[PDB]
Amino acid sequence: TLSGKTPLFAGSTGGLLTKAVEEEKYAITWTSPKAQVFELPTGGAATMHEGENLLYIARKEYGIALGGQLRKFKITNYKIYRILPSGETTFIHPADGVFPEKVNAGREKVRFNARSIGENPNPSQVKFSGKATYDA
Amino acid sequence: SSISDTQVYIALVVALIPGLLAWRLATELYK
Amino acid sequence: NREVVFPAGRDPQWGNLETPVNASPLVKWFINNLPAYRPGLTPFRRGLEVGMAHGYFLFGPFAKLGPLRDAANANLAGLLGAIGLVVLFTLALSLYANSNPPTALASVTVPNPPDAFQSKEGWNNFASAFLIGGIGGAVVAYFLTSNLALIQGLV
Amino acid sequence: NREVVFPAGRDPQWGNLETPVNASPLVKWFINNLPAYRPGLTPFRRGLEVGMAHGYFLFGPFAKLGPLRDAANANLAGLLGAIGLVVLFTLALSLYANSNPPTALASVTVPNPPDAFQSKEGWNNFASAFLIGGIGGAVVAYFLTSNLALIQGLV
Amino acid sequence: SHTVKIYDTCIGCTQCVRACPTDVLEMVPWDGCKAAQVASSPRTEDCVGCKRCETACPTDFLSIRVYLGAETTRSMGLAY
Amino acid sequence: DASFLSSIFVPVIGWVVPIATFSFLFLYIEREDV
Ligand code: CLA
Ligand code: CLA
Ligand SMILES: CC1=C(/C=C/C(C)=C/C=C/C(C)=C/C=C/C=C(C)/C=C/C=C(C)/C=C/C2=C(C)CCCC2(C)C)C(C)(C)CCC1
Ligand SMILES: CC1=C(/C=C/C(C)=C/C=C/C(C)=C/C=C/C=C(C)/C=C/C=C(C)/C=C/C2=C(C)CCCC2(C)C)C(C)(C)CCC1
Ligand SMILES: CC1=C(/C=C/C(C)=C\C=C\C(C)=C\C=C\C=C(C)\C=C\C=C(C)\C=C\C2=C(C)CCCC2(C)C)C(C)(C)CCC1
Ligand code: SF4
Ligand code: SF4
Repeated sequence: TLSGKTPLFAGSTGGLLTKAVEEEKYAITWTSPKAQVFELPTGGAATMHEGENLLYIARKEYGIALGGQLRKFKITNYKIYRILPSGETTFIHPADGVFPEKVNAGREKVRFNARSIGENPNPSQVKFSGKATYDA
Repeated sequence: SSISDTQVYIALVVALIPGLLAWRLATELYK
Repeated sequence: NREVVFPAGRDPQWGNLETPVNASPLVKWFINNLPAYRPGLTPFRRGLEVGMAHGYFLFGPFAKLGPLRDAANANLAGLLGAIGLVVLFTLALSLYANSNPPTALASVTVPNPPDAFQSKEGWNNFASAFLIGGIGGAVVAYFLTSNLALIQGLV
Repeated sequence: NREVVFPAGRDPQWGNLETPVNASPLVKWFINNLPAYRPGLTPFRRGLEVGMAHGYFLFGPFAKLGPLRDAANANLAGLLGAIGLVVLFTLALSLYANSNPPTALASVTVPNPPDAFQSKEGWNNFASAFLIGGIGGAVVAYFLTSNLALIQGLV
Repeated sequence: SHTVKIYDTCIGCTQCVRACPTDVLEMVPWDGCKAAQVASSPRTEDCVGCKRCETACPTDFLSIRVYLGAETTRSMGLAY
Repeated sequence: DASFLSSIFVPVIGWVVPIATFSFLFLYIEREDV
């Protein structure tokens, strides 16, 4: 599914546990101009390869911490995948193809409230109704 | 000195009545 | 001079290391040949051996350290205390069986745990075997402790 | 104020009534988790628990009411009576098994009996287990009554 | 998951999207501010609830709010 | 002469009620039916 070389480190005990085989698993891919040393989110030092890299991780936050670190190495082509135990690989970051800090067309407003927050109703007005005060 | 064996046995048999009623009420409150 | 600690499965991404403690052939021999992992055993045979070993040693703390350890019935008190722990352990195993338990894990030392511990029926078999073996092991420890005088005929 | 007695499965044509004695959730809890009907058991595990309980209670009337109940040999005669009757029961179970028996019936209380009691091999495994459980239950009742003076003396 | 909602006092300075450790937030086109952009939270199932976006928000009380809700494996941040 | 009831009820309250109660509650909180 995913093409890449595992970075060079002698293994840690901070890697990925039984949740990977039973619940969900993440992968990060990036390419590097040269081979250089980076820090794992699990702890420890590892050498990335000159070329395509692949590093399986337990949480998505590990991949976004690593992708924030890879920007210091001037590497902005990183991709984060979500892998299920069925083998289902889905592409989540960046999902649109553009990083979320930049505006891209085709994105819609999700969970936008067209009022200020002091204009939310009282909790007693929404009591027993099954809705929250901040809904809609 | 104290009460007899018959009175303790009768009180246990009577205490079976709020035991059964408490079982029914606690199950009704859950239901 | 060569490296002795390795990542397991030749994959460093796992939270695993192959060490002398973890992956010695002597360690992997001893662990894989316990009745919890010895290949070719029914759940009852595994439990029966586990129970005999456990009821055997659990006699000792109850017999030598209990409240009645200075009385004439120290060994009988240790026997009954061991049987009470074996029954409580059987109850714990039956509760563990009935709760739809999660799968037994493979590891560096043991790459394949048995199918005895993958199902409710195998765990029920294991637990009943642990009860029988545990009572047998506590009884044999009581019997060898109360009859040390037969070594006088060995002399 | 409402009706408490119903036809079973909402079909009045079967020779069946759901009554409080028949279909209480407490009664349906208790009968369905008796080892004859409890889910997650092999036929050996069912026969072993059924045997244990029956040997244990069948120790009683032989020991306390038999011919030797006033002798010093009372509890051992009761043990031998319970073991002989457990063996006769095991012989009856094996004859029932080897007769190619009919299938176990579901009822109002048990919606679905186990597949253990549907063939000959499940009954033979049950009877083999019932023998072991019965002798063990009779022996444990024998030791808990014949040594009941010492067990009270440990207190 | 947690609920992250964006109110209309946004100025589109994109700081919540940058602060977010789990990629919940993104910037979408808009016309109610000078920067012509609001923040949006489509991936609230990845939200752990750490509220770095509320720390990052410059408006007087919070164009963005996180309302802590039901807990999952992702929202609790478990690697196991 | 009902003082023998304590040697029944105090072991029941201390062992039988906790084991039965915690066994019910453990299998109930792990159950996925209701
Ligand atoms: C935590 C420390 C501790 C320790 C060591 C003890 C020790 C003891 N207590 Mg005590 N007690 C304690 C805390 C402790 N107590 C506390 C906190 C309380 C609460 C108030 C009590 C209340 C209490 C009462 C009321 C009584 C005792 C009694 C006893 C004695 C008998 C226990 C028995 O039957 O063994 C049971 C032990 C086991 C079944 C297993 C023990 C674990 C084994 C030995 C370790 C195995 C690990 C092994 C080394 C690893 C093997 C690896 C393998 C690969 C080889 C013993 C001296 C009784 C007595 O008469 O005192 C003299 C008694 O009546 N205790
Ligand atoms: C039908 C009535 C009846 C009864 C009650 C007895 C009773 C007895 N006879 Mg006897 N006998 C009878 C008829 C009867 N006999 C007849 C018709 C003959 C033919 C001539 C004999 C010939 C005879 C001889 C030759 C001897 C006895 C002996 C005995 C005693 C011991 C037998 C024994 O161990 O039982 C064993 C009993 C069982 C294994 C089972 C008991 C049944 C249990 C208790 C039923 C419980 C049902 C329960 C309530 C349901 C539970 C519900 C559940 C939900 C919990 C006992 C007092 C012996 C003795 O010494 O006399 C004192 C003796 O030597 N009898
Ligand atoms: C390896 C090693 C070790 C260890 C060891 C051990 C820990 C031991 C243990 C041991 C033990 C722990 C043992 C056990 C034993 C047991 C036995 C000896 C038992 C037997 C039993 C029996 C035989 C029974 C039978 C019976 C009866 C009687 C009745 C009925 C039932 C039955 C059948 C079950 C050490 C650490 C030192 C060091 C290193 C090496
Ligand atoms: C529910 C109920 C009831 C009933 C009751 C009854 C019916 C009971 C029974 C009881 C019984 C009836 C019990 C039993 C028990 C038993 C046991 C306790 C046993 C054990 C055994 C064992 C442990 C053994 C083992 C062994 C040995 C030792 C040797 C080898 C072999 C073997 C392994 C087998 C009534 C009506 C009151 C009321 C309501 C509720
Ligand atoms: C070897 C091994 C291991 C380790 C372990 C260790 C190193 C230790 C532990 C330890 C332990 C595990 C211990 C425990 C102990 C316990 C005790 C301490 C008990 C006590 C008890 C009692 C005292 C009771 C009594 C009684 C009875 C019996 C009946 C009724 C009455 C009463 C309740 C009183 C493992 C897991 C990794 C795995 C497998 C193998
Ligand atoms: S709470 Fe955390 S994960 Fe959620 S939107 Fe804010 S910064 Fe992102
Ligand atoms: S920090 Fe606040 S005002 Fe700025 S883009 Fe984010 S939600 Fe809008």
